Amino acid sequence: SLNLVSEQLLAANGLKHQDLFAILGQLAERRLDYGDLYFQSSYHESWVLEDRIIKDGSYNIDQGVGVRAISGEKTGFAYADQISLLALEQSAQAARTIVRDSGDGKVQTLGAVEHSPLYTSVDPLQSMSREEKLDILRRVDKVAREADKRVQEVTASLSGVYELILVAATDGTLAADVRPLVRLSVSVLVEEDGKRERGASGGGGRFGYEFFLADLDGEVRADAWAKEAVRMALVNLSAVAAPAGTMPVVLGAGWPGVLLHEAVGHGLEGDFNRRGTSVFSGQVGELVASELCTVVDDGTMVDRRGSVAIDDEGTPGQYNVLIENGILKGYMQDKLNARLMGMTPTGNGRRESYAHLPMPRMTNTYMLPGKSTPQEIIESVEYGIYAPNFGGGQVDITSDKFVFSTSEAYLIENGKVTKPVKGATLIGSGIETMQQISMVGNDLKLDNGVGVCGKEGQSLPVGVGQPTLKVDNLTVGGTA
Amino acid sequence: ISQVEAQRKILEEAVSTALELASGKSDGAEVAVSKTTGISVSTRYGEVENVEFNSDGALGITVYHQNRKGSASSTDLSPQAIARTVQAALDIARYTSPDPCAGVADKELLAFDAPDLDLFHPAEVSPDEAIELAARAEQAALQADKRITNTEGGSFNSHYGVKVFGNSHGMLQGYCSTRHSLSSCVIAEENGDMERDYAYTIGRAMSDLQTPEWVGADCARRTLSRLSPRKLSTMKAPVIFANEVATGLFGHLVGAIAGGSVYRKSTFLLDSLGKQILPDWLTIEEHPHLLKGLASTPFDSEGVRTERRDIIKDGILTQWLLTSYSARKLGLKSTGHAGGIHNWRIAGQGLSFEQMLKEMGTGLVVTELMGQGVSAITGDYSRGAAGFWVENGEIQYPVSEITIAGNLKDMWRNIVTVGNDIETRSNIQCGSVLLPEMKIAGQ
Ligand code: NA
Ligand code: NA
Ligand SMILES: [Zn+2]
Repeated sequence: SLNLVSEQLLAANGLKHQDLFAILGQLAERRLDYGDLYFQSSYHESWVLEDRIIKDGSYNIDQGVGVRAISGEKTGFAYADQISLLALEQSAQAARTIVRDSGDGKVQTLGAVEHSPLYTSVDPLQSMSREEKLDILRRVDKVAREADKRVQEVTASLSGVYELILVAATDGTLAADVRPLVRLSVSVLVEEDGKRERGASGGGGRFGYEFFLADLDGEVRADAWAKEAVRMALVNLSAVAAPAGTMPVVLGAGWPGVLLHEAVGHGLEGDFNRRGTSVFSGQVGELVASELCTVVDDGTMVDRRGSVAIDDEGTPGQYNVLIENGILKGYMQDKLNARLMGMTPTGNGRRESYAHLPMPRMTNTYMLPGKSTPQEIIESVEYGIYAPNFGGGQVDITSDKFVFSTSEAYLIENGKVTKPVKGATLIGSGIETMQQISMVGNDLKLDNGVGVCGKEGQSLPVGVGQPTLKVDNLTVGGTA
Repeated sequence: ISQVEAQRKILEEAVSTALELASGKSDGAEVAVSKTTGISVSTRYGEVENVEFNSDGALGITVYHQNRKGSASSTDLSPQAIARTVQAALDIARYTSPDPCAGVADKELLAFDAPDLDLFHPAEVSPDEAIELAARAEQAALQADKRITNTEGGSFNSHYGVKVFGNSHGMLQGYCSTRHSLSSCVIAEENGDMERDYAYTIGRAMSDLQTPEWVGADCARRTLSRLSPRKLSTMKAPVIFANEVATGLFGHLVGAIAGGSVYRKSTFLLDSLGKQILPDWLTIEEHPHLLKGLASTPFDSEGVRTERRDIIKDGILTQWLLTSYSARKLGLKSTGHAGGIHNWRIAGQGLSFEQMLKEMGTGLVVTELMGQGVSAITGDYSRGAAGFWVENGEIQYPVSEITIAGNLKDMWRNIVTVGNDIETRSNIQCGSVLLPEMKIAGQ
């Protein structure tokens, strides 16, 4: 990857290795712990089907360089939407003004090392023909409409990104990545006797569009997802008022792992903990979850949306155990916060683009499976909720309050799943909720490739996952 | 002033170049460009933390041929990059399907001679000057009370922008704007419970901002008020949406009356045009041409003129919020809402916040909401809340880890009053709002 990316980002823009030396040298005129240059080019395409036709398409291009100068707690940062020597010089000269004092100028020699490949370098935009891409959307439309007569509207979209990145730093880091990302989304509207509801499905990952035509449990994946959006819509159409108050909640496997993303994930990002602003600050070695819970953030999963072959600081993705048998083991880091905490980078230094600062961020966050069957978990509840699907969530990491909102949910009555109920926001304290996890299923899965995480205005692709699990007490925001 | 006039010339030329390149190969085209420049700084314990120099540029084009559309964008505005962008959009439009509602906005609706709304009030603020404002705000918060034990810092932002829009009916208009803001956010602790809150000031001119010391005082006040909350028991009670969240309560209306939602039948207000959906005394005024307004605009994102309208008049829904495409789907004309709404104003009904507490007597004041939890198609509402419990017309204690639930149709229709404590830093500006009952889920 490095030679191929270097040819596209550096050589093609009149830059050599020695220009990297010169610019890093300009930063190192000042008293800095670290400086870096981050180069990026990306290409985004989208296609949208609605009203049985190919309604829209887009093609979006960006490129640029971002330059950081860091001293202790401090960062100076400037960037440009072009890759050139002048853009690098102007950005370095602005960023380094963070400190006036002279430095010793002693940078480490630039030197790349190998990392495990986690996804193809084949451009997904060019690897499939335009009509074959549009046939995916046409097939989703046909299947969804054929699934039930009550289907009145279908919106199906395909998105693809191809991104090249290169990072060079004063600590000697020299690293590159080639990042594909595709997503298929489906939304359907159903109507019956004047009542309307919506349902959605989709997913993707770091590969080409052929994934959407591959097999999923004996059917074509795009077809299965088309049928899932309809099924979801019809459940919602039948749903009755959700109960209100504190009760047992059984969460399904996969995307309900939003629980972990909100309840512990953000709270374990090293920036909050270095500052002391997270409820988890200073709690390494303490019981922060039930003894049944092992939570990992894993940047190493081949082909997954949330994975990072390198992070945006050039650190290869890692399997990081955050909580082990309920005990807090550590935090997700970037280079800045790791230095200030006396810790090491973990492969969690991520930025939305060259025009944004990296910070500690999640990759794929999930709970390891346990011994219970999903059926045993459901049978243990006399009255509660079963929630196999969610929309999003949110967390206050200081007060340790989080929310997440159901997208498919049911009553459990006498150990059996019964009536579908309307969307409800669930709320709890993160630590207290994790300590209430009394059963952990043997059925781990991750989401289909749909996660978007927002922190400080920067949106990133992430994964979540878990087996089926039981939270003994959780507050359900129903009306009934 | 000269940097921005240099940019404005370049941007106008980029629009004209893109339109000319498109004109021979398309029946219509729309081009939008922008450039935003400025600084963003932060402080930690009164010392500089981050200094970020911002410079963002953008060109987007949409072309139409045989009622087929295609779009492309680039942050590179070189002639060769513009040519590639135009070609990319034209190539897409060869493969999309004909859609008769798609196209350049109607010529008769375009702001060919757009009004000057006085949005541009530049300041030469140096990074060191910016750091001092942020530090002053943060320090004022930190020194307020000994329970303030940590910080998320002070922040100052100052930016100027230029936007130009043109299309194939011959519109080419642009305008400049500025925005400055100052904030701080601190953490307080009591008996092992931490809470965080923030305060801010925002305006188009620096001389419209509150002082740093005001921001810090407000930050500390808000943060300390959060300490030692209770989790309420599950109940039905009246609810006041404090001004800062009441604006968002009316904000849910935007999605519900958007033309895109209406023509797709994906809104719970589909059959409500001309019906009384709010109290008969409540009017929502839209004021797109307010001088210096935070959401004032001389034209929408399709170049369509923006107009003074009463969206709700005496409780009655008077119109949808339409764009060119959704208007055409409904057999109507655009109302100038491409890119959203442009300053909503809802007058108070005479009561202060204190008087609203007394009127309510016993109930919940919500000051912060969390999560999504609002169904566009049904109006069902379920959000996480923090705020205060009120009894005897007096705040008793903060509350958190609760939800509030209902349905927007009922919530809006049965509003009791709206206060004179108007939130003035937002697009939608109103006071606090009293609802007679919601379901509070807790213990
Ligand atoms: Na490896
Ligand atoms: Na033409
Ligand atoms: Zn997140």
